[PDB]
Formats: sequence, structure tokens, C-alpha cells
Amino acid sequence: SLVMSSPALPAFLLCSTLLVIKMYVVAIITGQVRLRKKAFANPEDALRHGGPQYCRSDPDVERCLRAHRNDMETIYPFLFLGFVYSFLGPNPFVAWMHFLVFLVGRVAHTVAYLGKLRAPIRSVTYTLAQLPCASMALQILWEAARHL
Amino acid sequence: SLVMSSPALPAFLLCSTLLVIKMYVVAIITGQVRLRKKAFANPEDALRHGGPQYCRSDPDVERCLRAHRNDMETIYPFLFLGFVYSFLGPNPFVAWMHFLVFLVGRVAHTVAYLGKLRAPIRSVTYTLAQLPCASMALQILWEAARHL
Amino acid sequence: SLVMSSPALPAFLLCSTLLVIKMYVVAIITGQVRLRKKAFANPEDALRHGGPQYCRSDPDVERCLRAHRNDMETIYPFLFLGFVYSFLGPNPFVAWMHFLVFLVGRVAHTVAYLGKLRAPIRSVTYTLAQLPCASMALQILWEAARHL
Ligand SMILES: Cc1[nH]c(NC(=O)c2cc(CNC(=O)C(C)C)cnc2C(F)F)nc1-c1ccc(C(F)(F)F)cc1
Ligand SMILES: Cc1[nH]c(NC(=O)c2cc(CNC(=O)C(C)C)cnc2C(F)F)nc1-c1ccc(C(F)(F)F)cc1
Ligand SMILES: Cc1[nH]c(NC(=O)c2cc(CNC(=O)C(C)C)cnc2C(F)F)nc1-c1ccc(C(F)(F)F)cc1
Ligand SMILES: CCCCCCCCO[C@@H]1O[C@H](CO)[C@@H](O)[C@H](O)[C@H]1O
Ligand SMILES: CCCCCCCCO[C@@H]1O[C@H](CO)[C@@H](O)[C@H](O)[C@H]1O
Ligand SMILES: CCCCCCCCO[C@@H]1O[C@H](CO)[C@@H](O)[C@H](O)[C@H]1O
Ligand SMILES: CCCCCCCCO[C@@H]1O[C@H](CO)[C@@H](O)[C@H](O)[C@H]1O
Ligand SMILES: CCCCCCCCO[C@@H]1O[C@H](CO)[C@@H](O)[C@H](O)[C@H]1O
Ligand SMILES: CCCCCCCCO[C@@H]1O[C@H](CO)[C@@H](O)[C@H](O)[C@H]1O
Ligand SMILES: N[C@@H](CCC(=O)N[C@@H](CS)C(=O)NCC(=O)O)C(=O)O
Ligand SMILES: N[C@@H](CCC(=O)N[C@@H](CS)C(=O)NCC(=O)O)C(=O)O
Ligand SMILES: N[C@@H](CCC(=O)N[C@@H](CS)C(=O)NCC(=O)O)C(=O)O
Repeated sequence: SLVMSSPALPAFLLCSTLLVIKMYVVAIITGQVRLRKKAFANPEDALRHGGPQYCRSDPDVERCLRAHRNDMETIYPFLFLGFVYSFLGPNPFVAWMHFLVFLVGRVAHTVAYLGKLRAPIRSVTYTLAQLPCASMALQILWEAARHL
Repeated sequence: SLVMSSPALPAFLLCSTLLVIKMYVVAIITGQVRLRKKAFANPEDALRHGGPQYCRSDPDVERCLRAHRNDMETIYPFLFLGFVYSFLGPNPFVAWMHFLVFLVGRVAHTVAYLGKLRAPIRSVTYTLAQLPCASMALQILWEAARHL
Repeated sequence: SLVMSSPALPAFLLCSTLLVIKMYVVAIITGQVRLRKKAFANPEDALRHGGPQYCRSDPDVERCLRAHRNDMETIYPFLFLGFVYSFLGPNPFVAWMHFLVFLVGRVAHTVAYLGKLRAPIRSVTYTLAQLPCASMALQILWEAARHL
């Protein structure tokens, strides 16, 4: 199997795939919040679910959308960076640590966001998860530059 | 050519690339709607195209933006998942089916969204396209976990 | 090192990684603008930083968010397209030109957006950066189709 191409790759693919599933969960939650609070973005949805007055914003829906958007701002770059990084032959334990800190930080971020935890808990989880991304980005820069 | 690295890869790259082009089309449509309805997000744009009163929101522009955002929530994870999945040696016909259901589901989603089709047509196309993504995600999880 | 898998790959990884770092910079700027203008998206953030009245929108914050979102609409597809394209054996100089035009166009786009430059400067930088993406997309389509 091509998951054996590099020692860090299986750990990367496990953590990345879990985070994609975590984003799908946020999408599902968002939909459930829309249905339960009757707050739809489109008139066609609202008219199916009670009438035109349910085409409206809602603070819990907006919060879900922000959590999902922040995921797209951070998890998507990790998908790219962590994949490339997996092929630069980093120490396997060190790679594991980058991926684990990102995974735990991002899961905690979503819990802190949707659970409305006090500041600066969410902000800290964001920063902690960004550290391994910044680290991987720099390492890729050096490897790319030196092969020019 | 490295498109021969796995039997499912050419089908994946065809479907993914078509969907990226489909997102570019949504961007172009969004711009056309802004120009035609004179609804710009920035004062600098509005002042070039008729005056400061054209810095305003518009429901058709907002609809285009939602379609584009939903694309980013679903097509981007597919780009990652479908690529990795292509290298796990799935049955070629089964892989084709995952990619085709995603492609047709997503194209139909954009048509349903921008064409303002009645509920739950859009919601159904979303769910149908998510099925192959969920399937690929699970398969990747198993392959990654077993190589740890 | 696997950065030697194709002659265009190091140039791609340099430009892509710089653009990911450029998006992180936009995130950091956005946070600084929120703190300095006291415009927070969440009540929990606002209550930590002066009171509930600082849970409010702000035009500079909204501008930062639009710049970041436009990045996600354009840089993320480039991450996918430029990676695949790097493996299709394009002329190395021609590949360099695609990646450089995208890099310069996107950096200029963010400068034009956040610096509030007059129209159509931002719009031109967007279009110029989309050209190499469109070109790569087409080339991938042809390579994928011909291997079906
Ligand atoms: C019957 C139905 N209704 C709806 N949806 C709605 O009424 C709806 C839901 C939401 C909230 N969003 C979500 O929760 C997402 C995460 C799914 C928003 N707007 C609407 C609007 F469309 F009314 N879907 C199905 C469905 C049917 C068959 C399948 C299948 F045949 F595939 F099994 C699948 C789905
Ligand atoms: C002359 C011009 N104007 C504008 N744009 C605007 O006036 C404009 C447009 C929109 C809508 N967005 C779109 O439709 C997107 C999808 C392109 C929004 N805001 C503005 C604002 F800038 F006014 N662009 C060019 C252009 C020129 C040369 C090239 C080149 F030299 F590359 F050929 C390219 C473009
Ligand atoms: C003490 C603190 N405060 C905050 N954040 C806030 O008070 C805050 C900031 C913003 C603006 N966003 C940003 O600027 C982003 C780009 C970071 C918005 N909302 C809040 C809200 F949480 F109040 N963070 C830390 C922090 C502590 C330790 C670490 C560590 F231990 F990791 F060193 C890291 C961070
Ligand atoms: C990956 C998905 C994780 C989902 C996190 C769920 C957090 C829900 O947490 C709950 O949220 C409620 C409303 O915000 C609060 O009233 C409750 O105090 C809190 O327990
Ligand atoms: C604001 C504080 C800066 C945090 C940056 C954390 C990124 C550290 O990243 C580190 O950078 C080193 C130098 O490039 C590399 O040699 C290491 O491999 C890398 O882990
Ligand atoms: C990939 C791009 C697909 C674009 C889908 C275009 C759907 C347009 O469809 C049209 O939309 C109009 C306004 O919404 C409606 O008034 C019309 O009834 C409908 O035909
Ligand atoms: C809410 C209903 C759940 C829909 C989940 C659809 C995903 C099915 O996905 C399937 O999962 C199996 C078990 O992991 C795998 O063996 C299959 O290869 C995979 O196609
Ligand atoms: C990659 C990050 C690039 C950041 C671009 C910074 C552009 C800031 O540019 C400044 O913006 C101010 C407010 O918009 C204006 O008042 C100033 O005229 C302008 O110099
Ligand atoms: C609106 C004007 C259209 C701009 C499209 C620019 C994309 C050009 O892209 C070019 O397409 C050719 C034909 O497929 C390929 O042979 C070239 O390799 C490719 O660079
Ligand atoms: N787009 C972000 C940029 C900065 C950022 O990502 N901040 C983290 C830590 S405060 C966050 O959780 N932001 C909340 C969000 O994106 O909604 C924002 O507007 O806050
Ligand atoms: N961000 C989505 C999460 C759920 C989702 O993706 N739902 C599908 C099926 S109803 C959809 O088309 N949503 C419309 C949208 O994203 O604007 C939302 O707010 O609706
Ligand atoms: N989502 C975009 C689609 C079109 C686009 O990307 N346009 C470029 C050139 S005008 C841009 O810079 N848009 C500003 C933005 O995305 O906020 C929009 O609403 O404008």
C-alpha cells in the first residue's frame, strides 16, 4: 500500500481524515440548528418549513458558520502542509507530535466555539494548533528553496 | 505519465478538475450579478460603477456567495479525500462511481441553488454528494489506522 | 528527497507555501484589527475586552474577512492544481511562469484589498492570477481525459 511511502504518512492521514469528518459533523450540527431554531438562509427552505418569516438569521446558526469557516481557514492549509511535510523525512515522533497537537487543538477549538466557552480558551486553542502548521510551513520552505 | 500511478487516478483528476472549473464559473457568475444588479461589497468598487449607494447587499449576490461557500465546504475535502483514495487500490468501477456521484451531485447542487429550485432538491443533492465523501473518508481511516 | 520527483515541484512548493503563510498573515492582521477597533464576532470575546457593546461588526474587519475568503476561493484550488500540474512534466520555465504570475498576482491582490487601492486594481490582480490557474486546469483535464 502507498500509505507506506513515508513513515509519517499514516499518522498524517489518520489525523487529517478525522478532521475532515469533524468538519462534516459541524455541517450536520449547523443543519440541525437551522431546523430546530427555524432559521433558514433561503426563502425556498423557509417556505417548506413553516413560512417566509423563517428566512432569518440566528445567533447560534451564525456561530456554527463561524466555526465551520475557521475550520476552512486552518484545516485546509494543514491538509496541504501536513501531506508535503510527511514526505520530507521528518523524525517520525516529531511528525506525530505536529499532527497530534493540530488534531487536539482543532477539536478543542470546535468544542470551545460551539460550547461558548469563556475567552480566551478558543483563542488559545487556535494559536496552539497554528504552531505546528507554522513549523511545517517553514520546513517546507527550506526544502523547496534548497532544491531550486 | 504519473497519471498512471493508479487506475482510479485519471477519473479522479477529471472529476476534481471539472469541479474546480465549476467553482470558477460560480465566481464569474457572482461578479456578473454584482455588476448587473450594482451591488458591490467595497466602496472603491461602487464609486467606479455609479456611486457610493451601490455599496450594498443584494439577495442574488448573497445566494451566489452561499453557493460558492458550500462548494468550499464540500469540494475542497473531496479534492483531498478523492486523491488519497485513488492510491488505496479501490476497485476501479467502484472508484468511478464514488467520483461520478460526487460530480453529478455537486453540479446539480449548484443548479438547484442558483436556479432557486424548490426544497428539498438542493438539500438532497448535497446529501447525495456527501455519501461518496463519507465512504472515502472511512476507507482512508481504516487504511491509515492499520499502517500505524 | 521527494521534492526531486519532478523539476517543477520545488518552485510549486515554494510559491504555495509562501501563499499559505500569506493567508496566515491575513488571519493575524484580522485579529489585530478586531482588537484595535474593538469589534468582536462573539459575546465571550467582547466581554473579555471591554463589554457587550464590542460584539459588533466593523468595516475594516469585514474587509479583512473578504480578503481572507477570496484567498480561500483562489489559493486553495491552486494548491490542488499546481501540485498535479507539477507532475505532468511541463516545461520547467513555463511552470515557473505559471507559479510566479499566481504568486505575484495574489500578493498584489491582498495589498490592493487591505490597502483600499482604487478600482479596478484589485479586480485586475484577481484576473491575472486566475489565468495560470485556468491554464493548469485545462492541461490537467487533457491529461486526465487521455488516460481514461
Ligand atoms: C426530505 C429531506 N429534506 C431534506 N432537507 C431539508 O428539508 C432542509 C434541511 C436543512 C438543514 N440542513 C441539513 O440538515 C443538512 C446538513 C442536511 C435546510 N433546509 C432544508 C430545506 F430543503 F427544506 N433533505 C431530505 C432528504 C431526503 C432524501 C434523502 C436521500 F434520498 F438521499 F436519502 C436525503 C435527504
Ligand atoms: C477594466 C476592468 N474592470 C474590472 N473589474 C471591475 O470593474 C469590477 C468587477 C467586479 C465584479 N467581479 C467580476 O466580474 C470578477 C469575476 C472579474 C467588481 N468590482 C469591480 C471594480 F473593480 F470596479 N476588471 C478589469 C480588467 C481589465 C484588464 C484585465 C486584463 F488586463 F487582465 F486583461 C482584466 C480585468
Ligand atoms: C491571553 C490570550 N488572549 C488571546 N486572545 C484574545 O484575547 C482574543 C483575540 C482576538 C483576536 N484574534 C487574534 O488576534 C488571533 C489571530 C490570535 C479575538 N478574541 C479574543 C478573545 F479571546 F478575548 N490569546 C491569548 C493567548 C495566551 C497564551 C497563548 C500561548 F500559551 F499559546 F502562548 C496563546 C494565546
Ligand atoms: C466536533 C463537534 C463538537 C461539538 C461541541 C458541542 C458543544 C456543546 O456544548 C454545549 O453547548 C450548549 C450551547 O452552546 C451550552 O448551553 C452547554 O453549556 C454546552 O454543554
Ligand atoms: C511568534 C513566535 C514564532 C513561532 C514560530 C514557530 C515555528 C517554529 O518552527 C521551527 O522553525 C525552525 C526554524 O525555521 C525549524 O528548524 C524547525 O524545524 C521548525 O519546527
Ligand atoms: C455551474 C453553473 C450552473 C448555473 C446554474 C444556472 C441556473 C439559472 O437558472 C435560472 O435562474 C433564474 C434566477 O435564479 C430563474 O429565474 C430561472 O427560472 C432559472 O432558469
Ligand atoms: C447516516 C447513514 C450513514 C452513511 C455512511 C455511508 C458510508 C459508507 O461507506 C462504506 O463504509 C464501509 C464500512 O466502513 C466500508 O467498508 C465501505 O468501503 C464504505 O464504502
Ligand atoms: C500580505 C499582507 C499585506 C498587507 C497589506 C497592507 C496594506 C496597508 O496599506 C495601508 O492601508 C491603510 C488602511 O487600509 C491605508 O490608510 C494606507 O493608505 C495604506 O498604506
Ligand atoms: C476568457 C479568455 C480565456 C482564457 C483562458 C486561458 C487558459 C489558456 O491555457 C492554455 O490552454 C491551451 C488549450 O487548452 C493549452 O494547450 C495550454 O497549455 C494552456 O496554457
Ligand atoms: N477569520 C478570523 C481570523 C483570526 C482567527 O482565526 N482567530 C481565531 C482565534 S481568536 C478564532 O477562533 N477566530 C474566530 C472565527 O474565525 O470566527 C477572525 O475573524 O477571527
Ligand atoms: N453551512 C451549511 C451546512 C449544512 C449544509 O451544507 N447544507 C446543505 C444542504 S441543506 C446546503 O445546501 N446548505 C446551503 C448553504 O450552505 O448555503 C448551511 O448553513 O446550510
Ligand atoms: N466571491 C467573489 C467572486 C468574484 C471575485 O473573486 N472577484 C474578485 C475580483 S473583483 C474579488 O477580488 N472579489 C472581492 C471579494 O471576493 O471580496 C465576489 O463576491 O466578488
